Amino acid sequence: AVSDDPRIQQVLFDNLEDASDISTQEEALDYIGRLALPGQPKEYRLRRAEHIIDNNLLPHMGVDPENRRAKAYYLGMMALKVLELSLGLRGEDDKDHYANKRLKLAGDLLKDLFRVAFGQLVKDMQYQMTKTYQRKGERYTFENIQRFVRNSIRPDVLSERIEHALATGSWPGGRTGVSQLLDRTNYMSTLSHLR
Amino acid sequence: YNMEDAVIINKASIERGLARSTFFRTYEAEEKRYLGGQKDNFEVPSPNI
Amino acid sequence: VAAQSIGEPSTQMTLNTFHYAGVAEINVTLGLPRIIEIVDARKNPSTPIMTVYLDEEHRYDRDKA
Amino acid sequence: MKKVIGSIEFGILSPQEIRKMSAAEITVPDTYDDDGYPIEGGLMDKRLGVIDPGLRCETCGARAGECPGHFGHIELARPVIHVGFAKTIHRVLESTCRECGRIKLTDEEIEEYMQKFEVMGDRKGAVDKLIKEIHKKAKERMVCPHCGAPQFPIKFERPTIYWELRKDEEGNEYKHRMMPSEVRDRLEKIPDKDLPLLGLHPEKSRPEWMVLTVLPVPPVTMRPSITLESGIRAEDDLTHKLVDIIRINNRLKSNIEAGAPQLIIEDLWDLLQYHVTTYINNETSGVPPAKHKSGRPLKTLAQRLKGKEGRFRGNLSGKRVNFSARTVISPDPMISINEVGVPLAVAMELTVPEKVTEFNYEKLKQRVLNGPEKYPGANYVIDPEGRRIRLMESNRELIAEKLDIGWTVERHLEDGDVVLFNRQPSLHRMSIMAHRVRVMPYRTFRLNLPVCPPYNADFDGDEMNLHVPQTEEAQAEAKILMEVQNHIISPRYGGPLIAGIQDHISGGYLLTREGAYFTRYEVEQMLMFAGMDVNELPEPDKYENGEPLWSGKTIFSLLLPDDLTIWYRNKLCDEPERCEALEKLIEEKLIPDPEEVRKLAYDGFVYIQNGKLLSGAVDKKAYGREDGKLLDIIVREYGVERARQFLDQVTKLTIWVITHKGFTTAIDDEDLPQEAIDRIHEIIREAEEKVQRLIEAYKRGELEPLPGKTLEETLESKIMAVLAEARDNAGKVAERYLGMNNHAVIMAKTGARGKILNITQMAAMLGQQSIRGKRLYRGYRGRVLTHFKPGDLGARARGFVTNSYKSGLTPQEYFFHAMGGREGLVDTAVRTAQSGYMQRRLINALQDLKVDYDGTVRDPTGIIVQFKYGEDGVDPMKSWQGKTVDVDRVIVRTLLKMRGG
Amino acid sequence: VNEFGEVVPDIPNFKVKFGKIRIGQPEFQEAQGQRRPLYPMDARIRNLTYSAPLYLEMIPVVNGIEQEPVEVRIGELPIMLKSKACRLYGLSDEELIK
Amino acid sequence: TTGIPEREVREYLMKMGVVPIEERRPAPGLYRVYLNGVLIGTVEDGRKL
Ligand SMILES: [Mg+2]
Ligand SMILES: [Zn+2]
Ligand SMILES: [Zn+2]
Repeated sequence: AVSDDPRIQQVLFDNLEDASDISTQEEALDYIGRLALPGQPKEYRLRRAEHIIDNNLLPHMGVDPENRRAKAYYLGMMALKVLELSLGLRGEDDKDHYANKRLKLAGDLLKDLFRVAFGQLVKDMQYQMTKTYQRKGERYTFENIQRFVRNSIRPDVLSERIEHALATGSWPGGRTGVSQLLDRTNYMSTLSHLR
Repeated sequence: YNMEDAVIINKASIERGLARSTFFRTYEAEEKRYLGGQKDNFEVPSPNI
Repeated sequence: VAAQSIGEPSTQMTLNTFHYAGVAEINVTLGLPRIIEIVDARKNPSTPIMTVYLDEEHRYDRDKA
Repeated sequence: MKKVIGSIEFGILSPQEIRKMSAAEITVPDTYDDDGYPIEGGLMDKRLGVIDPGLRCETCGARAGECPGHFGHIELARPVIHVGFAKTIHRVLESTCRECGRIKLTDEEIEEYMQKFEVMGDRKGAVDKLIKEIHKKAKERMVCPHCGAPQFPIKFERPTIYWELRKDEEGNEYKHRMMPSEVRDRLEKIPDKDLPLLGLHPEKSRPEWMVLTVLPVPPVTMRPSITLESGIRAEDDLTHKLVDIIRINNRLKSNIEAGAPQLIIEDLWDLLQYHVTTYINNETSGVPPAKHKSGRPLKTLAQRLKGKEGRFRGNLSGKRVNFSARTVISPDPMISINEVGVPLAVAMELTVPEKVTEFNYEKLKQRVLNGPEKYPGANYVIDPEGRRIRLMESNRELIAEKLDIGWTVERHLEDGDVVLFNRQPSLHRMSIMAHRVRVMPYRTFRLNLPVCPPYNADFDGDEMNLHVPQTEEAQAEAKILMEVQNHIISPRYGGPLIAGIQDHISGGYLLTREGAYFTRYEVEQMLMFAGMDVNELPEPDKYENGEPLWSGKTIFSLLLPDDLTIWYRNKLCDEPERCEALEKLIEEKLIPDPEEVRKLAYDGFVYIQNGKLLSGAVDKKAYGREDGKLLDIIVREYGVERARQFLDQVTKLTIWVITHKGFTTAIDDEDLPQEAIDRIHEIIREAEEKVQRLIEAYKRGELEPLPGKTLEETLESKIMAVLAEARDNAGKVAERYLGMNNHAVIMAKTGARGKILNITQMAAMLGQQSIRGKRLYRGYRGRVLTHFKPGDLGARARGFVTNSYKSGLTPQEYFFHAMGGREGLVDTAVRTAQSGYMQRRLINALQDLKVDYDGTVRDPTGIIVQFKYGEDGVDPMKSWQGKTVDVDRVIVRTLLKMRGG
Repeated sequence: VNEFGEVVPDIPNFKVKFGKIRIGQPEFQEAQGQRRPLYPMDARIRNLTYSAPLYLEMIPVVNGIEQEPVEVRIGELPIMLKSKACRLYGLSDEELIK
Repeated sequence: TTGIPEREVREYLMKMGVVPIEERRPAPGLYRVYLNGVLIGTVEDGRKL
């Protein structure tokens, strides 16, 4: 999967021979939950690695255990790049070149804000409806949800969480200084501040 | 009186208009409503203590 | 007064012609960070040099130096 | 009767002491309770401290305002190991033998280590080595000399539990737990004679007191109850944890004394051990922080005295101060070198106490009568009792009656009060200097221009602060020891620091050039502008051909005293032979006639003889911030007070000529004719073609590479040297053609905002453009900008500007110049950062040293750092360029004054 | 909104399907609800928040069959000035002055 | 840049001659075409495409 080129291929049998003989299959998966949590969790051992592999290794390709098989091929290709440079094949990518730098402007940032806020609403809406089932029991049949809904939204929730995060400049992700107050002295400044 | 970055300005020129400018500020006194039911009431404070 | 007189020129420690037109001494870490290294102990220090002079036979001849 | 603090002797509080210094036993575990009538019988004001509007205390009344809190105690039912001494307790326990009290050493061994205790009684560092050797030697033994050795088990530690791997059946090694009671009863056997052989004291710090038996309670005043919004009492952390102590304590005594199920004692004991550990230090090791029901960790004692933001750097060692002002500065060279202008608005908000005695009684009566409004008024009056009476409200007449000597009036600042001045950052020593107040109408501080190298100030909005000392001892001290005139020479190097700046130097040149004939009207007008005050001796009119008029040298000569003989070559010379034709006529004669060859003068060899400037011209070798050997000599030979008048009168003189004579710079000052322009152009063509030839040599593999560097770097190294010559070669052409008699080069050669390098950089090549050493490499994959062909290492491609600032930069070249200009911007703000921290190190290491009267530098522990200061004995503020007395100067000076007559 | 889609509750009858969002016009209801149009100049002077309502339709899916989508507001989203949906878009010079 | 959905892109290249990953050696095959870092397909002649 890495490469069919013989010169590059001869530098991988070494690495292969040293470790693949010691660890068989699926026991490395066991070692993750071992190394993660020190203290006997026997059942939990396998399952912790599932959490770690799926929620950390390349989450842009997938989150289910079936998606692993795809990242597999992907991970190989990434590794290849490293090995050839030690043999000399390319020229180190300078990270200040504007081809590999992209700006996330005001549009895309506000999406990340709206997503978390809308998530909190849906979660608060679920709990409320459940806490209205035991004390009210049965109402009119097809108009159960059609009233359960409106009583259990309290709209102010989504609204406030949008303002207070944008007006203080401390976003939920951890970034700060996202919003500044528009510097208004002498026309040239405002126009300059917008860019 | 102009050494090391100072500048001398014609007196008459100031006095006829050059570089005159105005500063502005604005205050925002509101009317808070306490939860207990009382309110502020903007009245001339009665000469008391 | 000894502390202040030695800590004042560090502020006025501007550049020099770092790329001189010379050959022999090369990259000896001049500037303000040099002063910091001698003021501290540090067994290790970056780019050491030792100077060797010669006696009265090797003093004026290329093949013997 | 008003003593001062001699010493401080630290130690350990004994249980015995804690009972007398306690005011009451705290027993009720509660706080206030509730919203009205806050008085309990345990932890609150049970003769402990007052905080409420209720006067009750321990008999002394003494309301909450100004009432030092009193301590309490808690009689702990069982002994408790102090966490802070744990590590030391180990050193004591496993180094001595149980039941006896001996240090497990024979008498002989003990006897001889006594003699190492008197020889080491001052150096804390080298005694710690000797304690640990005893420590290490005792730990590896099992044979006490006073119990016959019955097999001594070994101790354990970490974090606060102890064990002993004994034997009891036949060969077992069970781990018997250790209780504080057990430990305590074993330490009281160690006799008092042995504590010096350990790390303790017999009277101040007994070892058994390390096991806490009584806990002293902090007073009420140190435990304030902050309020949250407006009705919530967010209790203090100390109070809560103390309350927690009494709640477990109270159940403890009742639960063991009545029923004894044994099991409870084990759990309850360690919890108390756990709990006390948090009170001493909440950030301890191995101890879950006991928080309040909110998530906020409690800051106990070890987070109170310290925790990187406690009470040394925060409120003790640094404060804002009173009696100050802060504003912008603007220049005015018409006041004396030490005076300062204070805006009249600031003068009325700052006062000084005066203490009327008998000779200024008349003056002050008028001041206090004038009230707080007019300028010579007053604000307060202080009676001998101490109550300050404010002169504002409705009348000031009845105050200004018979004043009665001994009172004190706070008058506004008048002309002559001493005031300091600060720039802030206070880098060198000279940044705070005492000035003399002069008051003028407007709103800036006026600072005389030569005092603006020491502050390192400019004038584009920089702000300065001024504070006014008050007490008579302090005020006097400031005027005698810190005034400006005592600081013309800098302690860093042997040279003058306060001197002429930009216009002062350049104007001095125009006044003293060959042919500066000033008509009679001007001379007369300018001696009245420079303070000096002469009688009817302008005399005698050197040239009367055109009109009766005056040579420039004689007007300048009216300032130097009548005996200064000095001679030195200066910067403006350009003909080393004509200087030397005159250099022998001073040696072999020492007093010639002025007429022969001194009137065959040069413009660069300053010759002054007995108060008369025969030959030479004045530039930055007389005045100025760097070395000037005229102002220098006049402060050594003729005290300090003379120098300020000579400095002051030179300034106002030199300015008056420069103003009335005209000193502009136009745009034609940088212009060269057509022939000289073509001369530069052929140089840039050849230099480019030389670089091309080297590149072609690199391609064909005939390189001939330099020794050290690799082939790729040899190419670059050769190229940079080729172009640096070509830029400087163009500069030689610029220093050759445009004459020395225009108003721009004049500024460059004398030293008044000059460098010949930038005047040439305005009419010739700029040169290469570098970034921290290498040439421009950072760009696209194979080139710098996208306007050149990929793979061009040529001169023009890799950043070499050919056009000057006059003719104008092209788009490629202009962008290259920006890359070189950002370098200077970034650096200057970064270099300051490392300097400031570095200075804090050396100040906090050397501030203790003083010079004793016998000339010896001693540190505060009497360890002599240097026999005869600084390789004796001349102070760097008064020494001559590293040397001392200077025999070469003294000989010529005294021999000339006597032989000349 | 297409990522969440369907979700819970623990009672197996009900469900809620997420429909389509429409973005209204900038309006505000003060004390004693009276919906009136808002302009930017008026908003900055009295401490308001220049925003527009967000309306979502939710589909009660009982036992599998759909019977009645209901559109219900959720709150207020801050609209950028001189953007597309804000009332100042493609307005003539004389009307901006007025 | 504004933004364009990945759908219309992928198809249009593929329809025009992009040879899917199922055929590669690859090196040395005069290949590797990338779409936002995602290695999808190969082609035949570089200058042509
Ligand atoms: Mg400044
Ligand atoms: Zn008291
Ligand atoms: Zn014994």
